[PDB]
Amino acid sequence: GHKVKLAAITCELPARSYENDDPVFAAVPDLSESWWQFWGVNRRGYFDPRNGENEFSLVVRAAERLLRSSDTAPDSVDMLICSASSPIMTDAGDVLPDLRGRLYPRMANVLSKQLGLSRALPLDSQMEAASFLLNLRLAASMIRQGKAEKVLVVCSEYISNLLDFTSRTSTLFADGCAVALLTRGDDDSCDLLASAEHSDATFYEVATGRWRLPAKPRLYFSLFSDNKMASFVPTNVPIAMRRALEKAGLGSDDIDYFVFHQPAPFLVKAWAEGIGARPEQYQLTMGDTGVMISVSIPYTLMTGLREGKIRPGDRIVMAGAATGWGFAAQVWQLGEVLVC
Amino acid sequence: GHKVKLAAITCELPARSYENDDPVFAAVPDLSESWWQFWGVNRRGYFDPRNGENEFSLVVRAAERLLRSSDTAPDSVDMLICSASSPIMTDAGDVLPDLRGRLYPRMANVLSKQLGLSRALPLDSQMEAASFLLNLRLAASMIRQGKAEKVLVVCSEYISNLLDFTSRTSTLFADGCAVALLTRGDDSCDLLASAEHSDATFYEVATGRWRLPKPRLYFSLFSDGQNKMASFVPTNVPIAMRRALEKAGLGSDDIDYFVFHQPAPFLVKAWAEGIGARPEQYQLTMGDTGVMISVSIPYTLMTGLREGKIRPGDRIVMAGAATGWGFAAQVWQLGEVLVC
Amino acid sequence: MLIQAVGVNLPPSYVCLEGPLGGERPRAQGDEMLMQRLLPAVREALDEAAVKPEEIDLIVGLALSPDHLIENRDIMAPKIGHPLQKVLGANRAHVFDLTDSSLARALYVVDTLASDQGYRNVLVVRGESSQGLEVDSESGFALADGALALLCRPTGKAAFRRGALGGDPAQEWLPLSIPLNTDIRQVGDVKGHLNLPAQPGLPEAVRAGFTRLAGDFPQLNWVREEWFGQGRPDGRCLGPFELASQLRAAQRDRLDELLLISFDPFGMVVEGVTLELAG
Amino acid sequence: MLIQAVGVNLPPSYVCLEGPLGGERPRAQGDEMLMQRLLPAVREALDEAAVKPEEIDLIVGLALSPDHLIENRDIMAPKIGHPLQKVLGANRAHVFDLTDSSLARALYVVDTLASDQGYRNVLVVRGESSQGLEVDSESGFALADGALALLCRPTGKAAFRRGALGGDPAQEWLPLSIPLNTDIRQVGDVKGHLNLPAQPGLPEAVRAGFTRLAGDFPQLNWVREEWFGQGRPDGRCLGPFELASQLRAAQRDRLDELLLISFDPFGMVVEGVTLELA
Ligand SMILES: [Cl-]
Ligand code: NA
Repeated sequence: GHKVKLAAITCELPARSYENDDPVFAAVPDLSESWWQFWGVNRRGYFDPRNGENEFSLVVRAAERLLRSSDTAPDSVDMLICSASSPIMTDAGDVLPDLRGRLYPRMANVLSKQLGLSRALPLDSQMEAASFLLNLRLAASMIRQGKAEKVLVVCSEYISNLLDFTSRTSTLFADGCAVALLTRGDDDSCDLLASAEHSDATFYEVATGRWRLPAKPRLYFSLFSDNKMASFVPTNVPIAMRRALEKAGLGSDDIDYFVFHQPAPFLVKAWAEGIGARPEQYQLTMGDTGVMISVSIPYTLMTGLREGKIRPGDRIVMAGAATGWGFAAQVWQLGEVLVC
Repeated sequence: GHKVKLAAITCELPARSYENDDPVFAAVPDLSESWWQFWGVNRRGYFDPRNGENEFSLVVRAAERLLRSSDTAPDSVDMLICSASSPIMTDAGDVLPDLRGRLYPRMANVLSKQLGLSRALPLDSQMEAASFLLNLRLAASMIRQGKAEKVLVVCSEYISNLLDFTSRTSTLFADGCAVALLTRGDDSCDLLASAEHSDATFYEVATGRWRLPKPRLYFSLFSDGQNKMASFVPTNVPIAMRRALEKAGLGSDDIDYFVFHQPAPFLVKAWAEGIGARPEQYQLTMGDTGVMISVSIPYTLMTGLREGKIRPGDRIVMAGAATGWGFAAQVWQLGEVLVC
Repeated sequence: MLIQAVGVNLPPSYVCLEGPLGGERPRAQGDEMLMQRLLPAVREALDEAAVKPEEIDLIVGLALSPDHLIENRDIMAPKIGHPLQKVLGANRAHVFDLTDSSLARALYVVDTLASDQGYRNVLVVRGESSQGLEVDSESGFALADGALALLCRPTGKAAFRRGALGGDPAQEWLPLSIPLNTDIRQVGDVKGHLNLPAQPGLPEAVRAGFTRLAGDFPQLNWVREEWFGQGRPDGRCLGPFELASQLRAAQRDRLDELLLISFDPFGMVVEGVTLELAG
Repeated sequence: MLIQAVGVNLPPSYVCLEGPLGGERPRAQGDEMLMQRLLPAVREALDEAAVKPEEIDLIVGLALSPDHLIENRDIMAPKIGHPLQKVLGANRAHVFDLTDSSLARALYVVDTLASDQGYRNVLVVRGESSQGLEVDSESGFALADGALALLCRPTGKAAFRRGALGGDPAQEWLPLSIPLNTDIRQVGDVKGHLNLPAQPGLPEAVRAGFTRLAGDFPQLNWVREEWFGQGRPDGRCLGPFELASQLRAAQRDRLDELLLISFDPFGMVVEGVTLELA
């Protein structure tokens, strides 16, 4: 049982920010304050590939920064775990310079070569919006069992190249990247105390990506009356949190702060209220970034650390839901985290 | 042709009221304050047939009360126009005393004989939640063209016997009846203009289907985002209002008060904003009644009259949407209306 | 009301039922549904008139059938006018349904509404695919299955009459009712039952009602619905769908005006509407 | 990691492609989709191990196919693990996907996560129904179609090695890539193209990589994936699906332990995982 240290974290957002009234949304059906209130969105970024911004370039930038700042030699990284929800990747840097639009490979193989991570086992995982939690979870098990001493975790969401700016859905989602470093801890000050993950496929078909002619993947909605989940909405996230807390031998009251996925304010609140979290024990961050799929969680974690909401020695719960559907929660005892 | 007078109106609601926490909802998934606030519902009534309340008996009560109170002789009614959204009728009074649960006949053929409306042409119409407006419209055209002098209009909604009390949707809908009297005017009151249109793009989204353990609500949305209505939500109701206002040679500023169908606070607000209606120029009435399909509009009209929000000489717009989908708006100049 | 064009589509199978209210009537088979039959009737009329679906201002439906309306045979609401509007692309139309109304009555009311709204192209449709209703085995009463499409141009000039039945004045006529099936166990079970009590003088009483009503417009040729086989060649009758061949005969004979007469079995009355014909 | 059972379901139709990376491989036909083969493979494994769907703690999917996954042939996401959970009634499972991972790497990672979480029954599935990808006509490279199901019990004791390819150590092997089809006009157009350049020494370099890696566990018998037809009976090869008949041979021979060796054409490496047998 080695201790797992969350050592460092950083994010890289798009340079450009877009308001709700921005002309990018001209072909979107007219929307009111009711829509904006409900989803809690004010502004969001989109990558501009013409100014060198994409899923790969911004990760390289963030990862180089984090590695330099945390004094991590590229050679010392034992594993690299990447996620990206879009089925399409767009750039392979200096590694595969001629390759453009692609399905495969995924990021880790390519990124590890680009960064010089000469010992890193590359892995690309998918759990949509919960992928940052999955990746921490994988990293932690490896550290814990002595199979890695340093793990780099990456989530990169370039969703804007797929958004249909004639649709209302386009106003909800946005781009971003996050990178974290996990290490074998020296002392007790940082550890992953417990986690719980579960999935429920009852409503699998409700939100799918499909290849659609005008031609690219698109979001498709399917609801038919012609069964409910074992646990009803909005309890799945709270159930995951309760399981994790029980496994850690803790209660809600033992927790200092909470970090949630950020799909909508009423849903986050519902999750918080389900576990007994008070409004001052978590943040809503979708207002400034939009919904960044897997990147909302780590952006939210980073925000809380940076703003002093989450302090060294705090116990936190991180939790979220994902399409498919999937649910993940983690109970961390945090030490000092380098925000870079 | 002739001027159309809205002479009298009444409603009959169920005797029993059901709170949001009522055990009738025990098998419904737990809902929070967020849901109740969003839908604007606090309580609602359901007919109790065991104690003689149903779609017919309450209409008979209300109609007898209205005819007495308006000093209207049964033989003076030239047309009776009825709507009921449920395919199942349950009571034919003294007219067909042995007939219980039935598909046909519809209400007017029976109600006319029960009430002694011995000169009334019976008609049963269907435009779901917009049926009150359709019927006022049919009535008004008959009066205007000199083909009737007095028209009795009925909407009666017994939906609670069809609701699925394992489902969240069951918390939104409720039972009720309305009766109105229209007459040849002169000349304080008139129907200035109307507009009606329909869009079947999303026909299959909300249907009634025979379901073994009898009709049940079925939902069925399958979309890409690419197949929208020619006019996007939520502009269909505003478009109907505008078309009506234009036919009447009026603008929004010429209107004193607005009466809307009552599906949810956000949607009513969207419709109001779409046409220029300010928040204090209409009421939200779903709070103590729930959504009563065709009966929400007349109940709202009546409430506004009764509470002094709408008064003699006021110009009003009545408007709403219905499943199918259908949209209707009316511009009235109202004289004095008997609320009974 | 001016009739621009008419479309009809009847099942190929005629089925005989015995009884005083019996006859040989068209019957939809197996899992046939009303749209299959309605859509071509509608298209026949739109093609004859050269009216495009986008030019239709109003669609008004009349169909008792509690199921077998559309592809999903279990759907009963909203009513058939709405999927019709969808399949046609009738994107300027208003849609509503007049339930158990007679056709004459519907045409009168529609003429009135539509002329007053200034509409130019109005589609009135009448159909049945009645597998979901049990026939009346005691009387022999059944609905004719089929589809009739009337493409109209309103005038607001249609005259209307609602009359009593003929035969014996002292006779109390017992109406059609359609009770709900209270024992729906399987899929394919009927949803209701046709209940029209055996009344052997009823066919003739309706016909005498028709003649009385026609007497109010002695200047007009008339066309009528035939809901009963008693006294008719081979007991054959088409219900409201009988109207189609009569309306076509009328145009061929160059009539400009006519009287159209319906039987309403719910009210046990006859109803007439005066119509113009295209030409 | 202990292998409790294995299930396999391959198309009966084979297609031969010429080239130095060619061979004769199973190919899904017409409208066929992955679930049609995956579900029986999974059931086969559950039945062999006597494990019920509700006893599955984890489902981990590996499938490159960008469409032809489930009944709606145009769905690519979420990935196949999710509808698999649904059609199985695997109501206790956590589900995720490991993308372009090799099987050996996936088993190691899963062993690690799953033993750390106390899971007892873990399903790893690998499949393809590749009609949505254009084959590499120049090299003859294609993916084998079919489904493999591994029902596992984690131990956390699986050992793992990632090794270089053999042959010329200065040779820069050109990896597999799958570019997006930029000219998708019609229904049934491919969504991407398999691109593995013609490299005639590659099969032998992979074999030499296998042999070197096997030397890290010299007392273990080994099983391996066969991605190329070169040198194989009939020129036929089953890709990762070749593993099934070999694992079954091992069970027949009563082996307690073995080394499983994958080839990763994306990374151009070979990867091995040590496994226990039921
Ligand atoms: Cl790599
Ligand atoms: Na008589």
